[PDB]
Amino acid sequence: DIQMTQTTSSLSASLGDRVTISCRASQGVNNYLNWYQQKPDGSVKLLIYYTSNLHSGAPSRFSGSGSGTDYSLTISNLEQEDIATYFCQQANMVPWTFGGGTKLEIKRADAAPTVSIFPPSSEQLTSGGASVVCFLNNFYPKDINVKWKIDGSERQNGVLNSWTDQDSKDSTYSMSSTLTLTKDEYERHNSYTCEAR
Amino acid sequence: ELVMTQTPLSLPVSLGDQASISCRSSQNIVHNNGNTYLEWYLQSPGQSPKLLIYKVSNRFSGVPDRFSGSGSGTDFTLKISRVEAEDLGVYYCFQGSHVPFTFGSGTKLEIKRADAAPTVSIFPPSSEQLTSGGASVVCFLNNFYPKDINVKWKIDGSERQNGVLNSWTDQDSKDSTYSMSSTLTLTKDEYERHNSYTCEATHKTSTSPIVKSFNRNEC
Amino acid sequence: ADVTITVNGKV
Amino acid sequence: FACKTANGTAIPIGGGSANVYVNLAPVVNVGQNLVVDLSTQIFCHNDYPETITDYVTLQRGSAYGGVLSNFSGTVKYSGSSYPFPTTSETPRVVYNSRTDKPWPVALYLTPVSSAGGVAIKAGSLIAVLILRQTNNYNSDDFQFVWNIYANNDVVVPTGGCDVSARDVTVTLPDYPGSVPIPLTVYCAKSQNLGYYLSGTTADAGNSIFTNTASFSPAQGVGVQLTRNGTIIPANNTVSLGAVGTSAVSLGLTANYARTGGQVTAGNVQSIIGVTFVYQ
Amino acid sequence: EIQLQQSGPERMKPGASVKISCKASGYSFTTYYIHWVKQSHGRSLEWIGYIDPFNDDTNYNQKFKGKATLTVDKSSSTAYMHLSSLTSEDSAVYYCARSYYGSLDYWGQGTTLTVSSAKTTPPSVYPLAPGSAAQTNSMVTLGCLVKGYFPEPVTVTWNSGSLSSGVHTFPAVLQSDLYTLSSSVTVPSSTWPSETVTCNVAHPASST
Amino acid sequence: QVQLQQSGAELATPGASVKMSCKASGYTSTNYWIHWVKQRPGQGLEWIGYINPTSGYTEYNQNFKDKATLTADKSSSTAYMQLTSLTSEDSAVYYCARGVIRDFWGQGTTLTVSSAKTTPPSVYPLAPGSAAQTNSMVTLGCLVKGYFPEPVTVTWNSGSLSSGVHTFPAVLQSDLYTLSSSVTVPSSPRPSETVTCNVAHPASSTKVDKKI
Repeated sequence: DIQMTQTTSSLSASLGDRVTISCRASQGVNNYLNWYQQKPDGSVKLLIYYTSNLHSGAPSRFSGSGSGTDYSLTISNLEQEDIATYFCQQANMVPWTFGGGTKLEIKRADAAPTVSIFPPSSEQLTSGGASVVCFLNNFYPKDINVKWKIDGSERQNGVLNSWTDQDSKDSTYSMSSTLTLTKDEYERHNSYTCEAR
Repeated sequence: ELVMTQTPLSLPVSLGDQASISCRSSQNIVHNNGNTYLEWYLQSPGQSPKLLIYKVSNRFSGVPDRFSGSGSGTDFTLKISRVEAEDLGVYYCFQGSHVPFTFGSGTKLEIKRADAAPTVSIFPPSSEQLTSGGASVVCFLNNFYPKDINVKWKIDGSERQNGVLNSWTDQDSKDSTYSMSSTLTLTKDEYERHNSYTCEATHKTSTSPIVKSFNRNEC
Repeated sequence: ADVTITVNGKV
Repeated sequence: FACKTANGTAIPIGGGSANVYVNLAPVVNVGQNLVVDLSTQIFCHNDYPETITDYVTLQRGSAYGGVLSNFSGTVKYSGSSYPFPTTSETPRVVYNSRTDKPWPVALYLTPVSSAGGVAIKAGSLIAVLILRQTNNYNSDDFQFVWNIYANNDVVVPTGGCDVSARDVTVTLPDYPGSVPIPLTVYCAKSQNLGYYLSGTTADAGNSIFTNTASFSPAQGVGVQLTRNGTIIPANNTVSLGAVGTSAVSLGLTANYARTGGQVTAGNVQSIIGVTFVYQ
Repeated sequence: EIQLQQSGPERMKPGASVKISCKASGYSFTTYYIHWVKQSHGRSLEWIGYIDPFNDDTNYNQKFKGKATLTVDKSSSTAYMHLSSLTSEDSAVYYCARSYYGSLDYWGQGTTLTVSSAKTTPPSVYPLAPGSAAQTNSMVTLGCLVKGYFPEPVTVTWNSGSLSSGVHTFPAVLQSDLYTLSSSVTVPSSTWPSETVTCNVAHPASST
Repeated sequence: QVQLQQSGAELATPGASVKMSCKASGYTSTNYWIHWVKQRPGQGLEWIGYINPTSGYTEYNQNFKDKATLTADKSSSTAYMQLTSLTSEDSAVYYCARGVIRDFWGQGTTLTVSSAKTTPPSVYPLAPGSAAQTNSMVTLGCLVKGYFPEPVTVTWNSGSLSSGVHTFPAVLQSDLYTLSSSVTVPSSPRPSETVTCNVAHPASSTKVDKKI
C-alpha cells in the first residue's frame, strides 16, 4: 500500500507566525489528499480535501497545495486555537492511509528543569514496597533524558516515566520518574540519585 | 538487455535419480512492483515448449510434483525429485522483468547409459557419381556413447579439412546411443589423382583413433 | 402534469 | 480484467462501444435521488492475480445520457462520492483476485422540482461512462466507454416527493354516481405541498372538464373533481399543508356535471393532469 | 446538524468480543459511506474499512479483515463495529465517520475500548516529603503517590483546590495491568510545615 | 476452444515479405496477450514482442524493431506478424504464446528463405567392397544429394527392414539439401540379398528405387 511521511513530528511556532506542514506520498495520488486536525482532548475535524479545498466551516487561514507525491499545509497566522495535531491522508487507493502526525507548540525562552527527589514513605515501607520519585518541573524545550543511579552504579529496570503536555500558561513542560524496589533490595543500598541530563 | 546463462549444457540422468539445473542472471531481475518474473519451460522432442514454473517457486496448474523451483536474487535452480520418461527434453529459463525479455541458453536432459565405441564404416564414391562428374566419400559412425566425438579425414595419408559435412542424430531412444555421418566431397579430377582415402574417428573410450581406409574404385 | 387521471363513465 | 453481467453474460471490452443492460429501481431521498445501483448488476475479476494487478478508474466527462442527459447529481465510487457528471478523475479500484466482486458504483440525481419525473422505457440509454484501465506491469493506458441501458420501464423522480401511481384510471358508475380517486403523496422530508388540476375545461368557472370519449360520446355532460364536498376549478392551487414520510391522501372525488343543455346518453371520458408545487 | 453519536467506553476480558454502535443524524443515512478508524496509544491513525449502508457491501483492510465486521441498521440509521478475539493490542479509540469527496468530513466522538484481565482495585495513596529539610529558600515542592488502582480515572486535588495553581498532576502509567499516578504541588517555603498542605484522591469506580 | 492455430509452411525469396497468423484471441479480457518467439535450427528461443489484442498496446524487442510488425484483427480473433526484407538468417520456427506469462503455446510455423527452385534428388548407392569396412556384419546405405525442399523419405525394401536403419537429418549446401541413410544386414552380401533403398520426394513428385 501507499505510505505517507510527514517530514517532522513536532513544529515550534509563535502566535502570528506563518507555519507550513509538508506531507510526502510513496507514489502519485491524483490530488486525493486530505488534512485533518485533532484537538488535545481528542476531537477530530477535517480542514482541507482534494489538496486545495477547505471544508465548510473551517477557518479561512488554512490553505493547501501540492502535486504528485508532494503536498503541504499552511496557516496564514497562528492563533491559540490552532495549537493541535495535523494528519495527511491519501484516498487514491485502498486501503486508505494516514500520515504520522505533526504537533504544534509555542516557542518561548529556554529554561532548565527544577529537580526534586523524595524518599520512600514509611507508610509504603510498612506494606513491603518502596518507590523513589523524581520531579522535573517547568523545563523548556520538550526533549529531556534522565538516569537513575544507586551507590555509584546505574540501574535501568523498574522505572516508570511520564510527561505532561505543554502548559497553556507557561508554555513549559514537566516530567516525573518513579523507580520502584522491593523493600529487601531497597535497604541493601545506601544512596540513590536522580540524574537529570 | 541481460544475459541468462544455464548450467550444465547437458545433464545425462538415469530413470529415477534426482536432477538439478541452474540458471544465473547477469543482473538483478526484480520488477519495479517487487515481483520476480523467472520462468521455466520444457520443450520435448517434436513438441512446442510448455510452462513448468511461473514465479520462481510457483507451479503451473497441472504440473506434477516432481518439479520444484527455488532461488533468489541472481541464482535460481530447478530440481526434479524423480526422473521419468516424460521429463526428457530441453529446459529453458526465462526472465520477464526487464525489456527485452530473454530466454536461457537451454539445457538438454538425456538418458545415462554405459560407454560404447563407434562401429566406424567407410564407403567409396559410386562409379555412377563419377559418371555424373561428382565424387563424395562417405563415413558412417554408428552406435556410440557419449554424444561427444571428433572425426577427421586424410587423402593418401595427407590430412584434409575442406569439403567435409557432419551430421548427428539425436539420442537413439532404443539403444540410448548416438550416430553420426561424415561426407567428404571431391571433384572427379581431384578424386582420381589420389589413390587412398581415410576416415579417422576419435572417441572418449579409446587412447588412439579408429582409422579406416580404402583403395580407389571399389564396387 | 406529473400525474394523469382518466375518469371513465357512462350515461 | 474482465466483467460479466448479473446473469452471467460477459461484457465486451475495447470495441466501438459496449452496451450494458441493467435493472433500475429509483427511490426518492433527502437531497439526492437514486437512479441505479450498479453494485448488484456488474461483476469483474482478474484471471492472473499472481502476476498482474489491474487498476480501473472513472474518467472525466462521464455523464448521463438519453432523456436524463441534462440532469446532474453525484456518483458513489469506492468508499466515497463525487459530483456527477465527473469533472476530474476518480480514484482507483483494485482487482487482484479471481473471485468476482461488485463494481462499487451508484448514480444519484439532484432534485429539481416538486414531484415529477422522466419516464424510462426498456432499452433506452441511461448514462455514458468513460473508464480507464491501467496495470502495475505494463505502462499501458487503455480507455473504453460503457453505455448503460435500462431493461425495464420505470420513472425516475426528478423532485423531492413521490406519488402512489403516475397514471390512475377510475370508473364512474352510470349517471349520476361518483367514485373516489386513490391518489396519495409522500415526501422524504417535511414539505409544504399543494396541487392544481389542469385540462380542457368547458364552463365559466372552469371546474368542468370536456367529454373526450371517442366512440359514441355522451353530450351535455362533463367531469368535475371535488375534495370533501368542495369543487376544485382548473389552474387553481389546493393546499395540503405539511407532508412527510407518511403518505397523505389528496381526497379527490370525481363526479358528473351537466353543462350546456339537454343531456344525451353515451360514453364519458376525461383526462385530468395533477401538478404539485411548493408553498 | 450532521453528527454521529457513538456508544460509551467498554471494558472487556481478553478473548471476548465487543460491538460498538454509531448513530447518525442530520442527513440521508443511506447515500453516504461510513468508515471506521483506529487510533492506538501512539496516536497513529489506522484505517479499518468502509460499508455501504444501502446494500451493506464492505471493504476491509487486510490488517483487520479477519477480526473486524461492519454492519448497518437502516431502520434506526445505526452502524456497528464488531471486533473478536480481543487482545491487549485492541485497546484503542475507534471512530466512525462519513465520507464525501474521499475525505471523511464528519467524525464521531470516539469510543475507548479497554482489554484487560484486571478487576476493580482501590488506590493506595502515600505521601511524599522533602526529607531532612526544604533545600530551597523560596519554593518548596510536595506531592502524592497513587499506585495500584484499576480502572481509570482517578481525580486529585490539594485542600479541595485551596492551594492549587502550583500543581502538576501527571498522566497515569500502566504497570502489570494496574495503574500508577503521581501529583506535585509547590508552595512558599515558609507556608510549610506552617500550613496543612494535604492531597485528596477520589476513585469513582470504587466510591472512595 | 479458441486455441492458437498458426499458419502452415511458407517459402520466400531473399528480401520479399511474409505475414504469419495465430488464430485465437478475444476482446473480453485484458490479460490474453500474444507473444511471438523465434527458434533457429539448433539454437535457443528469442522473444520478439507481444501485442494486447483488446487495446492494441505493443511491446517490441529492439533487435527486431526494423523487422517485425504486430497487429490483430478483433473480428476474426487472429493475430498477425509481418517480416520485411527477409534474409537467410530469418529461417526459423515461429511460435505464438497466449497469456501474460505465456501459458499456452501454438503449434509453430516453419519459414525457409532461399533463392533455389524445386529440384529432384540424386541417388548414389554406397556399395561396400572390402568386408573390412565392418566386422562380420555388413553396413549399407544410400546417398541423397542436391534436392529441394525437405522432406525426402527413405525406406529400405519398401519397409521390410527396420532394424539399425539410421537416416540422418538433411544438411543445406548452396541452397540444395543433402542427406544419407544407412542399414546393417546379417552377412548377406551382393547378391545373397536384394536390399533396395526406396526414396520419395513428394515436393518434386518423384519416387525412385535404387539397388546396391
